[PDB]
Amino acid sequence: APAGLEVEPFPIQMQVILVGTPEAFEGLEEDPAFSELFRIRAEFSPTLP
Amino acid sequence: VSLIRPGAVHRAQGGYLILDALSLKREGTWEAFKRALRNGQVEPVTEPQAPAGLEVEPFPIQMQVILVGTPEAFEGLEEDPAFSELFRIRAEFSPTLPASPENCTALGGWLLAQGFQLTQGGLTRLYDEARRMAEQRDRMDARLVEIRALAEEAAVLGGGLLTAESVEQAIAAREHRSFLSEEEFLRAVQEGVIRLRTTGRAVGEVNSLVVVEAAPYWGRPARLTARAAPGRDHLISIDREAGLGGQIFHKAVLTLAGYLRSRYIEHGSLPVTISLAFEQNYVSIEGDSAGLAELVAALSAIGNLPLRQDLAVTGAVDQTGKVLAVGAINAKVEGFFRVCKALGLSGTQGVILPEANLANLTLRAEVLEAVRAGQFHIYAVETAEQALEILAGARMEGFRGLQEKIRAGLEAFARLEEGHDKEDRE
Amino acid sequence: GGQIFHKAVLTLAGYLRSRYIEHGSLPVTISLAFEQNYVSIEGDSAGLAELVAALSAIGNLPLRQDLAVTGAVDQTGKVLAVGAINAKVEGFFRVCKALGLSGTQGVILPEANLANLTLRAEVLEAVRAGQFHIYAVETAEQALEILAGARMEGFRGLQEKIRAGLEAFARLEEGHDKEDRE
Amino acid sequence: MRLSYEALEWRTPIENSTEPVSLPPPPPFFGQERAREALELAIRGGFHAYLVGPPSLGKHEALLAYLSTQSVETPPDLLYVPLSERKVAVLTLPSGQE
Amino acid sequence: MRLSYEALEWRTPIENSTEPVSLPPPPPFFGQERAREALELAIRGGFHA
Ligand SMILES: *[B]([O])([O])[C]([C][C]([C])[C])[N]C(=O)[C]([C]C1=[C][C]=[C][C]=[C]1)[N]C(=O)C1=[C]N=[C][C]=N1
Ligand SMILES: *[B]([O])([O])[C]([C][C]([C])[C])[N]C(=O)[C]([C]C1=[C][C]=[C][C]=[C]1)[N]C(=O)C1=[C]N=[C][C]=N1
Repeated sequence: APAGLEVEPFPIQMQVILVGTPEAFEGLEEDPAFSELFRIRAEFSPTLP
Repeated sequence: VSLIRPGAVHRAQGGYLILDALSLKREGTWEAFKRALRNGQVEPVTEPQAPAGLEVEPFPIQMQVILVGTPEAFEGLEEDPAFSELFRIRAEFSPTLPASPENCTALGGWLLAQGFQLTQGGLTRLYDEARRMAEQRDRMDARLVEIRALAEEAAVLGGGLLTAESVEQAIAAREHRSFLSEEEFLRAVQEGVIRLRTTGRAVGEVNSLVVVEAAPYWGRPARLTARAAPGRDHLISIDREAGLGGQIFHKAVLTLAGYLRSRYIEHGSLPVTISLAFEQNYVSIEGDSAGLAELVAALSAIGNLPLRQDLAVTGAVDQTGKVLAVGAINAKVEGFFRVCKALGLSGTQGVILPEANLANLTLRAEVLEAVRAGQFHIYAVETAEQALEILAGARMEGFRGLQEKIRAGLEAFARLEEGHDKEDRE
Repeated sequence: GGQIFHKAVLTLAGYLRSRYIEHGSLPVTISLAFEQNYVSIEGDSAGLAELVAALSAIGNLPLRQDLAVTGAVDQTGKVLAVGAINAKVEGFFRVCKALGLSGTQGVILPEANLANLTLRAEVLEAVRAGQFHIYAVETAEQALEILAGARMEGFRGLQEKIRAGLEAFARLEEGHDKEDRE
Repeated sequence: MRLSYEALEWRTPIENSTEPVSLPPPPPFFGQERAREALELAIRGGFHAYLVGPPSLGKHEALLAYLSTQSVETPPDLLYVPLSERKVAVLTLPSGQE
Repeated sequence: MRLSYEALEWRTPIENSTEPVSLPPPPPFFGQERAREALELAIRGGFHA
């Protein structure tokens, strides 16, 4: 790109909801910023009664 | 000259430039940054396709850069002598602040500054939770954003007011949101898949306490079995021989092996071989927190001493027979209480923990209520002698003593090897 | 053999060491091999099978080959739960049916796995007809009693024969020593 | 020996769970007087400092607030001057002269 | 001891293999009340889950 628009930082109003397997997150839980950004852990039980 | 865009360094002139150690050692701009610092070489970067580039004359740097990062973020950057010569001032944040009423008042003022609404009870509960995070009764956790996140959770659970009940609700919800693993473990224990005994007395079996990894650490008992057989001294760690035990686990095993070797001397080398295994382990073991449990289990196996299965035993031990402090004692005690409650509290189940961890015992409300009601006990010891006295329900010194029984068991094992040698020679 | 397989082997070795004490160290050496294996082994599912096979070898106990044995064991001699019990039972039933059901073939599985026994229709029909059995045990003592078809305790029991076999092995070793010294 | 409940009760007693507290904002780096002193020395001496602490502790927010509390002489208006069609240098001038 | 067939029969008995069932749709995250509660908390509080 010969030039680029200087986009001003924008406040985030969305609520991101990550989805993944426990293995897909244990490789992402090692980042403290992940644990500080994503506080709510919604675990699906593998087996229902 | 009209197409150069100022960077962070250019607008940091006369002031301060805050940077993160991760964003430097990760994006590879650390070398360029330290050359811009030492030599004043700030070069507006250009794409390689550029047909030409302005020759930017080196600029003396007037800003004061203040790197921010974790100790791990800087130990990977301290190896450069240019860093140690450029950044002389080290501003270390203590992980834990002292637990003082002034500190609690400061925390409350900080929370009120954020926009929260604290009641006195809510502030008290938040301060107690901060003390619990630090795992110290006299220190409170300094991670203010963790407390702020808990405050936000309690605020949305209490409508906007941080009541003590609201904070307790937030704590319980946070515990329950990560309770699936412990719930499954409890179900497995109830079904008999993971056989644990929270009642009765079994020889050589001890409910060791184990803390799992992953999101908030849950303690859970792990049955430990020690079996004593005649043979030349070989205290076998089955979890280490199989390769599951870590370095510190092997260190603990060797430490208690040396204690056993040097404690019983009225024969030659230790005339028994002891096999130590975590039943239903199937996972790598790391750390030295089951040293006391291993030692008491081995002693019971040697002396044929039935150990009260209702008491879980934690704590490291040195090779002179003294219980050593361990980490995450709250998780261990609460996990054993959880398992005991799931099986139904017998009114005598308890946890044997090092005397040195009393300052770390910040137990939850339910565990404390159980202790007050007498439905759950917490024993504190400093030597393994006391721990085995509690488990076996007897005294080492004195006739029909635990020490006498262990000596008799070692004597019997030695005489059995002796009879085998007698048959070999005759 | 993997890490957990070695853990199981060591566990049952310790159980054998501590179970039989009327000599010095265990006077026998036991060789355990999966025949036609040729593949890496992982897991602790055959601890009970290994233990009963070792006990039979020690005591010269003929084990009923019609019964397949699964289940882990701890070093106090108690059968522990195992995974994929349905697959194990159905596979043994498949092999028995391929060779023709004898009316006595069965599977010895941990008592702790009863909540996991969700067998297929054909296996359940075979059990109902008596053409296939499912034994549940919690200690290896029961599994050996079932396999050898005798009662552990008692006169002419399995325990007496295992003790006699260990005594014979120690007798032969000390006879070798007697020759060495004279 | 068995620990009594009082020997185990660690929670600070609650006077009342009502009457919203009114407390003044604490000073930046409260309870972190070591880091505050180090950073004060860095600001006074014009050195380069680095903030070390366990992750998620508020180092960035506390440091930004404290630096906002600080004050300094008005920074000169720096700018780029073309020494030639090829050569440019950063020229610093007193504020307003730009 | 040998397990009887009744002690091994796990299948739920069938009332009839006909008469197509008519059942109302279950609530989302049925049997996953933990995840439902966590996600409700995230929606109410505007967090990232
Ligand atoms: B311990 O707390 O020292 C314990 C020792 C072991 C011999 C029973 N280990 C653990 O709890 C560790 C985590 C740990 C936390 C704090 C300090 C040191 C170690 N975890 C495990 O051993 C484990 C085992 N199985 C599954 C999960 N975690
Ligand atoms: B087991 O069920 O613990 C068993 C142990 C082995 C000594 C008979 N392991 C296995 O059967 C494993 C798969 C497995 C499933 C569930 C839990 C643990 C392990 N497979 C093998 O050992 C194997 C060997 N040869 C070929 C194929 N698979």
